[PDB]
Amino acid sequence: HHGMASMTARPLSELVERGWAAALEPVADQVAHMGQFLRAEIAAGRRYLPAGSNVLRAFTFPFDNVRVLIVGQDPYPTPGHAVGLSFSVAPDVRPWPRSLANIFDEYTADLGYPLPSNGDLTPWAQRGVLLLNRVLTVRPSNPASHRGKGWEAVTECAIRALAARAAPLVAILWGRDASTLKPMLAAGNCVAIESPHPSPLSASRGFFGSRPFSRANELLVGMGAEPIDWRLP
Repeated sequence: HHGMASMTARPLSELVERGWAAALEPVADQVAHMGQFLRAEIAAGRRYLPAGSNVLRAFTFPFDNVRVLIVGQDPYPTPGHAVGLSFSVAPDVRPWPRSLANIFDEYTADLGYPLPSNGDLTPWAQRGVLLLNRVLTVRPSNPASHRGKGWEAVTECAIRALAARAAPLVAILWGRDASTLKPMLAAGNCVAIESPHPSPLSASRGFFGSRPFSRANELLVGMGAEPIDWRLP
């Protein structure tokens, strides 16, 4: 079994991939502290999402290959939806969360691809996209309930570590909150794509028509980097 126990007891090198373990070394104490927090939650008769083994999932793909950042706020509050990658759901989830449906609509309009068969964004993560939530856990059906609990330092470290590399980075920033992250990225070889959030509350205010995927690839090519294969089955 993998989860909060490993977060408290095991070194980062045993939790995340090698590049990420080095990049996140400054928040090694904080990850341990978050394990403690989750241990305290369970003791008090509360649950958290996603599964323990998925909390740090975004950092289980090669740090050296990350070329695009997509930031979310916190995990889906619907139990079974959050899988440790921002916006992603398990391949069996139907229908997908409305935010993801909106992302996929723009995906089809921008790229001309057919609608994906399922809501699993793992291929993006396997191809160099960091699907990072700012807060990595949440109490079921209680959005933002773990905000300010200590995850912010960890995910800030991830962002700043990425920016610290010489390599080009495209940051796709959806919503007002994600926009306030620009200062974290300013020291790097980075370009931001900014739009309203794909949430139904704000998607039709400018997310649709924003074409973030083709734009990200254009910017990467311009910066001399490999584009992302955005194609989903």
